[PDB]
Amino acid sequence: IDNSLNTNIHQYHIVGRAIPTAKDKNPNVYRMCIFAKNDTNAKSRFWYFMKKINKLKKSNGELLACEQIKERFPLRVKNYGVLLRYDSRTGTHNMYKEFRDTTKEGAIAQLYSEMAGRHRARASSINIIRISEISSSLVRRPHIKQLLKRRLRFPALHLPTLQKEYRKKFASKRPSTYRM
Amino acid sequence: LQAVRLYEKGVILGYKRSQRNQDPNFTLISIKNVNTKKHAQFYVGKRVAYVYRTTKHHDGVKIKCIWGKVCRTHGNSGVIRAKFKTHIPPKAFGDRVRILMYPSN
Amino acid sequence: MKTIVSTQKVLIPEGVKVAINARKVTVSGKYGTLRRSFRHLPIDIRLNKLKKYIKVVMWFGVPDSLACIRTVCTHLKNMFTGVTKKFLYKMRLVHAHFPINSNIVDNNTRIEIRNYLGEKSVRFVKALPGVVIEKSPNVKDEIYVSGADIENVSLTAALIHQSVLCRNKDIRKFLDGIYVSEVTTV
Amino acid sequence: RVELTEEEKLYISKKNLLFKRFVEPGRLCLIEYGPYAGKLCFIVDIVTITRVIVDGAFITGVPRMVIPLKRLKLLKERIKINKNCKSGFLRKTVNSTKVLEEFNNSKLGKKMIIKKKRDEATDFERFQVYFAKRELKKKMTTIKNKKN
Amino acid sequence: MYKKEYVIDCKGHLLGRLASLIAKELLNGQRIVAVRCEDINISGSLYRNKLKYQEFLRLRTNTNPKKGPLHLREPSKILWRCVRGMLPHKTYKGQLALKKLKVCVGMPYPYDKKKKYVLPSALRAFRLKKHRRYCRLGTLSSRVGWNYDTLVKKNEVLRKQVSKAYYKKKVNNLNEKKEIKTEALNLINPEQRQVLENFGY
RNA sequence: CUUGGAUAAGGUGCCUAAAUAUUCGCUCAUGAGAUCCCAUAAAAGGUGUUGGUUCAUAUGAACUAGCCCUGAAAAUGGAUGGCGCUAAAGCGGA
Ligand SMILES: [Mg+2]
Ligand SMILES: [Mg+2]
Ligand SMILES: [Mg+2]
Ligand SMILES: [Mg+2]
Ligand SMILES: [Mg+2]
Ligand SMILES: [Mg+2]
Repeated sequence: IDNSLNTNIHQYHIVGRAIPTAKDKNPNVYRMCIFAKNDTNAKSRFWYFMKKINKLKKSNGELLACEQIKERFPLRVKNYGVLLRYDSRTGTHNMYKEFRDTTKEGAIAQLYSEMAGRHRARASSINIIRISEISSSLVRRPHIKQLLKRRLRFPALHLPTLQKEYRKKFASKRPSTYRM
Repeated sequence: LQAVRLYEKGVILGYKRSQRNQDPNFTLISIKNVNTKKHAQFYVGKRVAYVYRTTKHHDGVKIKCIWGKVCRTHGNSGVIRAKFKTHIPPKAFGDRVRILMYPSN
Repeated sequence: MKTIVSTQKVLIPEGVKVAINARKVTVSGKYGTLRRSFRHLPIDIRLNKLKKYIKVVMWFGVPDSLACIRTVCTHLKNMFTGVTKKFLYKMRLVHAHFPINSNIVDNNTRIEIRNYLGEKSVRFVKALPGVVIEKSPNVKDEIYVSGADIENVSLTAALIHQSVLCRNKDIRKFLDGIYVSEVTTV
Repeated sequence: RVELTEEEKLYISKKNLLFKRFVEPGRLCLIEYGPYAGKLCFIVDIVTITRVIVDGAFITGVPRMVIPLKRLKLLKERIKINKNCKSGFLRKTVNSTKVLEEFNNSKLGKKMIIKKKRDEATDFERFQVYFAKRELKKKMTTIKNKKN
Repeated sequence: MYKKEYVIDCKGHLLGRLASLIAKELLNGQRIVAVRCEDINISGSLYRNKLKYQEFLRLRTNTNPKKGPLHLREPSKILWRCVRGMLPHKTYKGQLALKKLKVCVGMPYPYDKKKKYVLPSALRAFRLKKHRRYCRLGTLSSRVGWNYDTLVKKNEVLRKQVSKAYYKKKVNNLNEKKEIKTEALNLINPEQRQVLENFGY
């Protein structure tokens, strides 16, 4: 409802096969789950992987479905773990990371930001393997363990964030950051 | 205690320009209590008066006025674009104008 | 990563009066009063007078910042020890051929050093505020420097040592000087 | 156990800590930036260090939603709510505790309400206020004159 | 910016942020008077900023140093120069804008009895994280030959004493007026009292 | 040759029209950094700090790559275009 807070990532489910021939008249069928900005990009990634892994090119194949999976409990908090593969300036590596969110694409949005911030890796050099959900007894990264104690409390130490019309330039008393 | 006001105060900034070009058909105005784009839209039809003084008498008097209109906003902070009947001279770029309230709604 | 909470607890000894208001500390005892300020590192500290134990706690912090908690705790322990039992640094002055002569003046301040490697000149050092210089009653060539503040006493002990450094000879063979030989309490 | 005497007791109620107003299920949180600005809510859940789930039951005009923590202003009041409550139980609790109406009696709530009242005044009402002040001035100035 | 004059005290403000907000006000047309310029802050270590001033000191017209960069070193003339570099001071209009700024060290008479304003969008407390290093302008300018840091401090002590006495008398006056106000509310017709109470006056 | 509307390339701290906008990470430099052509920098190093992989009962290791640092010396006084900027007005994203 507030568009200043939205990401543009959604999840899709695509099914496709090869055009039947005489040497092969009932070919294999394939499915994937892709995160993208819209359905057209999801189809583009699907055909890219069809070519890289199997011997399918879009020109001699056909598409069977495009679904756009939605999420079931968008206000319950889950734990997620992600498996990656990306290219550096001098080689290629693969990684495992963990996030906390209320949606899978919400976690993928965080992942792209973090991989850009920490390693200067562009979206064009990242392949995503196997997003899933993980139980709280099998979490590994310390920064997620901190968030699942019994009675979690802490003070709020951030500076104020105010509307533009109350953001006045000549004050008459210098303000305070304490705010108890 | 006399001479009621009935207008909001304003200050005339320069022309509508870019870096290195001028376009003097429009002029930019600042309104005193208005500092968001959405509050500037409130004034988008009112008449604008620019009053100044001379040294000789012209029609018995030493005051004359140039009339204008409020046409649109200028983006995120409450500046407005105004159009006048003649072009405002450049020797006025910090002077005072009256944003009237005549065409009342 | 940022940790949520972090704490450490420091007991208070018997004959000590403590006060902390805005990260500013004062402690008192038999041998004087010590002041110290800590308004350069983000902490909120908590003093329980009914029992012992000042406590230091830091909210969201990184490894670089989290390393300052034990530092403050050790400083607090040091100034507790200071007011009840004074610090003591013992020093020995050593020579090969020319004996060194010391003389203490001005109410047990301001030692005077003569005949270092046979020089006919005179060298002076002046004690930091709250320090006293006096010579041992037991052994031949020892000095006592002492009193209530580890920082000032150690700095006086180092100032005396830097005053008789040897110029351009081989310092592995020419070993004359004044050296710190024991750190203890009174 | 052995319990705590009155001595220790009030002594606990005398340590005024530097930090009050923790984030937890039940805090009040006036909202400061965004489309829901100037409204009240409650923390029901925290996602990360920076993100929080916030909910103002159907009493206030805010739905259940995720929000960046830096847009909020913690208040003095807290309700003691349960493990994983939903909006329905929260409405019952806030109704039976009377917390919103005693925020209205505090220093900030009174001035917020008075500002609201002042904003929808009419022209005749503004004249009435001006007239009342003009009347009060005369009594001020006669009492002051009688004093000296 | 619809006032005859604004008085700012610069204690606790960052030099660049404050200088950028003064210059636009001057260009739009507004007299500005800045006081206590010796308390301005900068956002590096003191040694690092002294190195920068040393670099500024060694550039001069080779053939005749009477011309060329003039190395002003009073803490208020430094703010004057930093503001001058954010204006088009080589046109007539931009030279008019520069003449509308007045800078002082300490707080001389006409302004010790005025109202001072601050700019929160440039305060050190709100802009600079607490483990970063910063310096004070008066110390830096004394390190490069200004020589009046002690005298202004001595003057400010007396100014603050006089201000304290003034504040005492003012608080007494407000109390003595509040009691008169609360007594006179009972001498008014009920309608005026009710309308005053409804709007919280 | 003109009147009005809405853009491209590129920009929105001041010079200078338009964000001291919002939302995530990283970085402290006693010669920081700041985007085509474009106006120089390497081998070799770091017990600076941040992520990741593989071995050994909660410590010891070995590797890997982001920002920062050493390597880094010229002649009139000078140049991210200037001021300046470190809860960025820097670098990678939305
Ligand atoms: Mg030699
Ligand atoms: Mg046109
Ligand atoms: Mg502008
Ligand atoms: Mg080893
Ligand atoms: Mg440039
Ligand atoms: Mg710029």
